Amino acid sequence: TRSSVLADALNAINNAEKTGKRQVLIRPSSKVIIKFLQVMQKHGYIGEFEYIDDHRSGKIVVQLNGRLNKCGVISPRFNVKIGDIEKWTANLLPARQFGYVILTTSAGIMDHEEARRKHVSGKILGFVY
Amino acid sequence: GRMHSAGKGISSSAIPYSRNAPAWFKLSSESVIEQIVKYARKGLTPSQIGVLLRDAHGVTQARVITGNKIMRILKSNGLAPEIPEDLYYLIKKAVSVRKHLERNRKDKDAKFRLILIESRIHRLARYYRTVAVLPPNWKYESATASALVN
Amino acid sequence: SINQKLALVIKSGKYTLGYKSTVKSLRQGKSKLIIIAANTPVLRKSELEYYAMLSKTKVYYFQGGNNELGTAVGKLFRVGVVSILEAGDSDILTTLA
Amino acid sequence: VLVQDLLHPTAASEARKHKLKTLVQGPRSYFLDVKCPGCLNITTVFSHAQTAVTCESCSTILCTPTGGKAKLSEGTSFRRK
Amino acid sequence: PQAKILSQAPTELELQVAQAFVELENSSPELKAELRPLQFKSIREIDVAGGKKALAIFVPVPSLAGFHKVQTKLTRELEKKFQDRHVIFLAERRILPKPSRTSRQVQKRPRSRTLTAVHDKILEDLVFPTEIVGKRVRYLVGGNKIQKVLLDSKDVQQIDYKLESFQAVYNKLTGKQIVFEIPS
RNA sequence: CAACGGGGCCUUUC
Ligand SMILES: [Mg+2]
Ligand SMILES: [Mg+2]
Repeated sequence: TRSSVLADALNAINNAEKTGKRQVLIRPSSKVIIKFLQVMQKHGYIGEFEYIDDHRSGKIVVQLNGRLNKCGVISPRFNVKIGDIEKWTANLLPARQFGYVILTTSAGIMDHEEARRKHVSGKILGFVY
Repeated sequence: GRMHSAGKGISSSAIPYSRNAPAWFKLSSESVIEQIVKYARKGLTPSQIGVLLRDAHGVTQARVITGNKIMRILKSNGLAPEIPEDLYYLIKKAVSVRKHLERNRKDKDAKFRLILIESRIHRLARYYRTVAVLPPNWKYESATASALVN
Repeated sequence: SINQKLALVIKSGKYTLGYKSTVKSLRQGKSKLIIIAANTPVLRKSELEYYAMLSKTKVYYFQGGNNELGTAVGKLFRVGVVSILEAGDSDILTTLA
Repeated sequence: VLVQDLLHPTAASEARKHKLKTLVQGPRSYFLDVKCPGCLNITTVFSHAQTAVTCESCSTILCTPTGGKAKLSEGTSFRRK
Repeated sequence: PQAKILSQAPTELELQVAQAFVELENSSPELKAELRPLQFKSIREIDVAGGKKALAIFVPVPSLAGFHKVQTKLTRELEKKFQDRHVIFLAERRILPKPSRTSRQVQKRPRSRTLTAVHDKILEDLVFPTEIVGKRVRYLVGGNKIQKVLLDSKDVQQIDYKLESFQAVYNKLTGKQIVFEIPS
């Protein structure tokens, strides 16, 4: 069964991006999906995304701009400390200058840079670069 | 899907986006509730009540017209069955299979199907006992299954 | 089906179970239908049919034995014959034959 | 392809698609007012009716259930609600 | 008048609305049993970019189906009584804040009292005569969201000229940008 | 003065 709708959405985005599509449909478009997409869009890896409101969990159409190499979830959502953020970024990101390890923290879903400049930690959610 | 099969069928109802009664629907919610109670008194399960409502009348969904589900209306009116309808039908099918198996006793396919049906009954009864729809000591016993479906 | 109609009668209407109460209801004339099990002894069956002929009461012959008739009326004991006094909200008395 | 409006598909494509696979899923069934040979009501009948719907004030069969859409007894006037 | 319809402390603007309700019920013995129970509370005036203003009339939610079934007729008369005004009827729905982790427990905060539910019902009340046939949410690259409401093309000729007024009223009430579209 | 982070008030809400 569906266990991680965020994983399904990020997999769909990755497949569309690597096949060259400028847009992608993801279902069922949870709040975590929306916040992850908002972080990605803030850092410029995706364009506009629209939430289609069926009276089910909903859908999302994302516009891809060709700047995304890979977005993916880290399952399970490992508990990450302030000192473990560095290890996670070293393991997941291609360079120390760009790319983002996304965490869910009590201060919200944010990239590792925002997490470390707010001095917060939480559970790892995924990555984008 | 198909908990006890390899089928991947996706056939189901596609209920409308509109959550309000259709513009052409002119019957009252009180009249729909009265008809629901009449059907329940005539001995119809909530699914049969909804089928007759949608076929013979203009009520698309008793939830979108009366503001409540059919089983909820029946429980509020004091016509809630002793055990839930789907569990009742599962136990009825198990009784039928067990009777056919007593008569035949060479039907190994029926033995396998009976195992599947009773597993489904036990899972449903576990859920109902968890949500306290059934008593915590409620049990499906094959020797009294017919006595519990009637 | 017949078992569903009988279940509706047990749930809502009035009934008696057993030969003695069935015959008493027949003789008082407050019986609208008597259902006789398949395995009823033929002498008892004939006596019930004669009482029904005298009281102008309908007779239905249940295809099962007393075990099956007791199950159909929802009891844990054998019932050889059922008498319907009031149908309640049940279509058993009109949708027969 | 590689660029298309998933948010604004053509009505032809949406009608072609399966009822659950549209952008927002919804039923393709409908309701019908069937005029009885009598009067006092025009009976509302589901398109894919599973019940052989009878007249409210008569005893005639309006529709017969089938695999999909029900039949309509071959004498009937019906309007699609 | 100002006692059977006011329902709150007096405000000068409610006087005209109460008088235009009582006179319309006086002038209609075929409609003299509908407006009698129909009271309301404080009306809010909302600016509109087109120089006009909108009157949001609040009824918390008793007999809002009555206001609905008689609304397609008296809305236009309340518009005629004084022009440059778009009249809309809204239910006054309580919002209970989502409880915090350390907050004292209260009783379960019904789903109708959530901020999302009351805003969706606000949209329905705003476009009452026309059913909402879809909703979309554009998440702009800048970071803000715009909610698009797709309306039924049937009977849209009674609200279509006040769509901008609807947008202004919703922005004033919720603070979220809304845009209407009729799918043709 | 720009960014980055904090706190308090309304906005139907402490
Ligand atoms: Mg499937
Ligand atoms: Mg399995």
